[PDB]
Amino acid sequence: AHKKGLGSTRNGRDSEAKRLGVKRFGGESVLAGSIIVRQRGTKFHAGANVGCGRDHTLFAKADGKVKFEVKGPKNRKFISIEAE
Amino acid sequence: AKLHDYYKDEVVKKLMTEFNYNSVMQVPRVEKITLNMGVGEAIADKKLLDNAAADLAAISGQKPLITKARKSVAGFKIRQGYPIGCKVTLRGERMWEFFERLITIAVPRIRDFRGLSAKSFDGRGNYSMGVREQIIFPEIDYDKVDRVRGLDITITTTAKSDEEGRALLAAFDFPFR
Amino acid sequence: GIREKIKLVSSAGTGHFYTTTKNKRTKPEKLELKKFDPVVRQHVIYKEAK
Amino acid sequence: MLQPKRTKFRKMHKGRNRGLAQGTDVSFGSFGLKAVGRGRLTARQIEAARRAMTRAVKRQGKIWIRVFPDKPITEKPLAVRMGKGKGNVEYWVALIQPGKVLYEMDGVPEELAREAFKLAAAKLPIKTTFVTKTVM
Amino acid sequence: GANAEAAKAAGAELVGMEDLADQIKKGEMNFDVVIASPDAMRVVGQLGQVLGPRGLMPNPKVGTVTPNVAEAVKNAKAGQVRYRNDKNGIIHTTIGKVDFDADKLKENLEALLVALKKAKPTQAKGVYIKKVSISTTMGAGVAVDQAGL
Amino acid sequence: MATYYSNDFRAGLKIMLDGEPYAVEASEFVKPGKGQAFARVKLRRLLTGTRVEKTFKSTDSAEGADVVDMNLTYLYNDGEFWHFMNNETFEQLSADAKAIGDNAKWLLDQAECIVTLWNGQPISVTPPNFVELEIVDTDPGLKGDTAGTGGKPATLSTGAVVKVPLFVQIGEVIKVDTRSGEYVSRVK
RNA sequence: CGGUGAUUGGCGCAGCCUGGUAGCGCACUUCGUUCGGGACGAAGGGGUCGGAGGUUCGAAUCCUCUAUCACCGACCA
RNA sequence: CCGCCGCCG
RNA sequence: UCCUCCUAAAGAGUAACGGAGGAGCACGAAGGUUGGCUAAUCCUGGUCGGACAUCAGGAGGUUAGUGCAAUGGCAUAAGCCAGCUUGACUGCGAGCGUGACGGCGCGAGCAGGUGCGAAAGCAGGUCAUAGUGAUCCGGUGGUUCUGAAUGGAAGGGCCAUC
RNA sequence: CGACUUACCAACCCGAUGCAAACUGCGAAUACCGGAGAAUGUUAUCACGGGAGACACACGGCGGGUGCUAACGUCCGUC
Repeated sequence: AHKKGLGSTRNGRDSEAKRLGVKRFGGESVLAGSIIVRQRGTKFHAGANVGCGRDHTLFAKADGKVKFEVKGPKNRKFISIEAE
Repeated sequence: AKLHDYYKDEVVKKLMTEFNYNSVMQVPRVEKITLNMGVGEAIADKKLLDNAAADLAAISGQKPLITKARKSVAGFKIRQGYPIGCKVTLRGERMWEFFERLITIAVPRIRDFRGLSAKSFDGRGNYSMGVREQIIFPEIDYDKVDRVRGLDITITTTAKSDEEGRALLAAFDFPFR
Repeated sequence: GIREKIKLVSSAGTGHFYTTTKNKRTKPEKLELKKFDPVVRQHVIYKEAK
Repeated sequence: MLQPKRTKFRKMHKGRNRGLAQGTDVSFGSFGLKAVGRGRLTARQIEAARRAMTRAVKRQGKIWIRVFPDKPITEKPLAVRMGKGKGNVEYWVALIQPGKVLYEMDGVPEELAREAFKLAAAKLPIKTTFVTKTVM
Repeated sequence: GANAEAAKAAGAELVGMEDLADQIKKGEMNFDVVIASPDAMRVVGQLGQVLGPRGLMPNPKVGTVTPNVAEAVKNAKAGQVRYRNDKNGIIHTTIGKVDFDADKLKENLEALLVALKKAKPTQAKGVYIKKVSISTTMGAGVAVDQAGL
Repeated sequence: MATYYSNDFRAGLKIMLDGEPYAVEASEFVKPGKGQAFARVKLRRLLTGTRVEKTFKSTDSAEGADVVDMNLTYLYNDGEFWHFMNNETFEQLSADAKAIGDNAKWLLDQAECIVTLWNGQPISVTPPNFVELEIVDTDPGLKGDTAGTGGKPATLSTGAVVKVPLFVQIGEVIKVDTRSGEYVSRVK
């Protein structure tokens, strides 16, 4: 049986997936220091009692419930904590 | 300061009746006079610009600000942030003094003089002329210069049209070719 | 590859040292930064070495 | 063959042909050719149905083409095993949903247009039908 | 540019451009050291070619002859910097200071010329680093020193 | 530290083996049925440097260092050793008589010559295509009989010798070529 | 079928590696030399890199797509 | 030293 | 091997010799902080001056820029400039995120010690994700921590690090 | 130094018409995470400790890559 030659493929490279996204959802009681949202850019901005790490990682700065807002003139999403 | 007091009560009364203004803040006054020197050929030496920047120290009464390049093109072999020109912006007290020295003892010294074109308006009322020598200004000693390249003078006013600003310069007699 | 490493020797009596990278073929002079010392607990100016 | 110029990428996925069409009504011309069967039309099939239709409307008039392929189809060469990458671009198809008007025409009688789309429907793999430009 | 008027505050007399290349063509020995900066390196490298270096006037990134720090070059280099030149043999003669200076400091200046010459261990040295080190005054004294102490 | 198997270096990629470091000029690739592939790599010597011919198989690799070739500027002569000069970083360099052999006559001053830089400092010096030179030891050439082409020998100021035509006798600067070493024209 | 390195002035070849410049040898044009021609001397012209698209301040160079033409050849049954 | 030939009646 | 997007089916994860691109760095300013600023490209007018130098005005709207691919992101600007500087600092770190694990990533705040700002405050690198490899062995510096009878040192240990 | 004539191609806009995994000014159904309550289920939950097996899967429905919208083909998700 005859067998012709076969080409090559330049593609075939992908990364380890970084597990980005929302970790704690809304109305969920968290401890202080818990990561809420891992994200590349600030899809979600930091609201009240929520900080912003160097990785744009929104982390909780107090205990209480995760709250999502649509605040601001630029209609952007903030994340706050009502202190419980 | 001579033709600044001439503007206050002779030129305003000339202009309040020709275009039916209803307030004294409606008349256009000249805001600034900007002197660019687009040297251009400073790609060879830096001291050609320093000779050219010293040429504005005699025409104006202050030091020019050199301008870095905005973009970088291929037709002129320039780069980003290069001193391709130097500018003089003069306003306040000496802008009446430079306009005193221009139209009286610098404009009639232009070689092959016929007059100034009234087509040099952008529709806003900001006149811009172009001079072609350094030897029309009395401060240049005719020996320190080594280039025919001159400069341009932009007279920026606070008008809205060309006819609104043509009668503004008409009181200073502005030779009007 | 190009950017080699240096050793910031403390000019005080201690033997503590920071290390960092400096491109020698661009700015060939030494670094005289001023950081914290965990031994003397002073703010001693550090000097460049190998 | 109606072929695009400097596309975004050379090759794309296969893609399903679900959903209905969007170009339901005839807008420009007086009469149209509405498709009923769910298939696809290669870039030769639009140009072959235009040669057998521009003649029978004798050349004065105006003919529209309401579709454009802009979808590459790959094809492996002769006697090539599976795998080893994606094939080469050969032709361009248009995913024709049911309810899509293919051609339009203005400046012809109804008898001449009826014997024109009949001479172009046989050049197409999909089942088409004759319609009329409805008001509003 | 501005460094032609900012290096004058460091103590240099004749600061400029290719007008100083006419002084090179005349062979003026009023200058001994040449210091430039990497924008007028097209002057010495194209006009002072032969006369600059059996002239031996230096313009190196090997040495610190041409930095872009031309304001703060000659605040100490015009004062106290003595330049190390090569010879065909083993010898590297330098210059000591005025006789009536602090002689305790000069013996540490000779001791801190050891750390400068051992700062480059060219890494292809032979048996010794320093064999004979003698500091003479001008033409009379002979003082044999040691390489270790 | 780099690695280059026989499917990698193809043209203008230096290799290092024992040494001296060589250079690939041109090569072919044969992938024959039953057996291992090879490559008729026509190498080029760099130091002496005439030629070497090897037929590398699929194994093995070779160290690639150094590659660096760049424009220099000759300006200095003293005893034996020579020097050059950069225009992109302005760094000094030292040359030897080993790097100048059968080339030291043509380059005179401020020439745009190139060298090959490898581990301190050169390997060889390549003179430019055209240099201007002057004859000082040349007879006052008569016309003669002469019935044809010729053409008198001229001893050059650098110690070389070229064949010049009749109209240049004493102190006439001329430009020639350095590939073959013949007269082409006179600068005016 | 695959893979790899080329195409640069009429022609043959550089330069690419490591980006700011397009050459060299003939051929060709004019003059001198000869009674004239060839050859030899003097002066000079000639293309802007197969085509297209990227990268970049800037591309003959660095990448990609086809077009064209050579060399490696279609292995175990 | 070098210096080739000069269309066919 | 690592990074961006799609395939991946609206949390995450998800394969193929599936479609596409990049990385094996750079920087002592391009970091920290304070203060100030807002583009691209066309249009008009204007010495040399032209499709494109700089100047003046408007339309226009972030289609610009971000040391470097790609998505996400940013006007309070992370985009640009300047003054002053080294927080690119030591010992920790409640907590969780992600991995079979080795590991990786975020971290309020405390203690000591600085920087800038009048002050509130911010800074344990750079807008973020690529710029990197486990151990063994071996080398340099420090620290009586051990040190084969004792007193030392050698060699080991800890820490910084090649 | 002045250019007029001008069956021919054509940008930015206006109006209409389509297309797209690597387009998004809109946007479900399900799935997913978090709380409360009712009924039900042999704690089906999680944390440890002992001992394994297994890491060649296959077919069909749905959603796809690839292949010729070929295969009882191949590669994933979910049942």
